[PDB]
Amino acid sequence: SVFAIFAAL
Amino acid sequence: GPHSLRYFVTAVSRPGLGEPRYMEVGYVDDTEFVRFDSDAENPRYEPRARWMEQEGPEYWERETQKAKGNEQSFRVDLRTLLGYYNQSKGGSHTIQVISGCEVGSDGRLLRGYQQYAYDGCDYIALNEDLKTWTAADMAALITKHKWEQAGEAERLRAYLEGTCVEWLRRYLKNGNATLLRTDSPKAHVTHHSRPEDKVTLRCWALGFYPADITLTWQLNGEELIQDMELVETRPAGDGTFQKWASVVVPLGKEQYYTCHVYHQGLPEPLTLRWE
Amino acid sequence: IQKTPQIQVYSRHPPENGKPNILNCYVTQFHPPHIEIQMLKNGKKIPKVEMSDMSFSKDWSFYILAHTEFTPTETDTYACRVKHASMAEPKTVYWDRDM
Ligand code: NI
Ligand code: NI
Ligand code: NI
Repeated sequence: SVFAIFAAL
Repeated sequence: GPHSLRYFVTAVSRPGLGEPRYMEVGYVDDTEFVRFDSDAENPRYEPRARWMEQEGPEYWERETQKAKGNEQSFRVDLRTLLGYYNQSKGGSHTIQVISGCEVGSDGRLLRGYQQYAYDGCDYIALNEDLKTWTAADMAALITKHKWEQAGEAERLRAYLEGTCVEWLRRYLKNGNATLLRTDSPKAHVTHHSRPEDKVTLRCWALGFYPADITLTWQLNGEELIQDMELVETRPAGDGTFQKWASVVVPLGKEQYYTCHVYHQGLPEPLTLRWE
Repeated sequence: IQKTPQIQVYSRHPPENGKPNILNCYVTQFHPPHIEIQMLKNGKKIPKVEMSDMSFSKDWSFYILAHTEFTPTETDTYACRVKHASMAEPKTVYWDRDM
């Protein structure tokens, strides 16, 4: 399971 | 043993050509198991090992959805980072991310991974405390302030300490067959003659797993640091690896040089000379 | 931030004339990711070579493994031609079976 909706830079 | 779950993410802009290329590749103990590629004919998460065809269509539909969402987000990040660095709209740029967890025997979190790069340079990384970030330059400080205000460390912790560990254990169970196996190297020497009566001695290691390996050349105890030409471990493309280490020696003297091969599938190293 | 790609051309299994086998072209240590890679038989483009299996390492440099099916013979030559931004000219590495 990948982290999903990586945080916006 | 001590085992890892790592995702390697890439977004590359291609302005005037199309929309960015987005990729997620997942590794377990540095072995590739899943892949999403936005440039595939029908872009979806796909199994890249045997033991992952054990998951039903809901696993794949759900990981695809996440990849399709992360894709849209990395497009915005590429535009955001142009602004921070005051770069033109016309050039190609890359964001890469390493996202992962590593546990030992306890089955509890040793080390949390979340590190970013922009055009191949360190940008920002979660610290080992799983609370703070380290910025590599001025631009990354802007991301840092944004991420603190939003409590982004915490949401990432929850995944890292929770969901990341629990899917690691599950993936090991499903895949241990192949992941914790041990293919011992088969090793040999080749003699190629070289100008001004010298010979290249090349020590080969073939068909080994895992990738971790050490090759040494020596003359009666002493290990030849300087002289050794050493290629990077390469995949055979069947899940086993190849490597070689070489030295230049004078003709007539080949027989005095010895190669050692250390690997987890050998209680004692292999020893080999020429012929 | 341009990096000179390292090119290795080698066979999956130890080579036997007449015996089907896989030829690998391993290109490493390059950035940016855009790269063109052709595999050649007697200096002629081999068709349908997979230029898809791409990833990168802890140092952020990209690497791709291309592969194609081949039956080695005593006279046939094999090579890998690589074109990167970091290079004025394509670099051709030959398959060397005695290495
Ligand atoms: Ni020999
Ligand atoms: Ni091109
Ligand atoms: Ni194939």
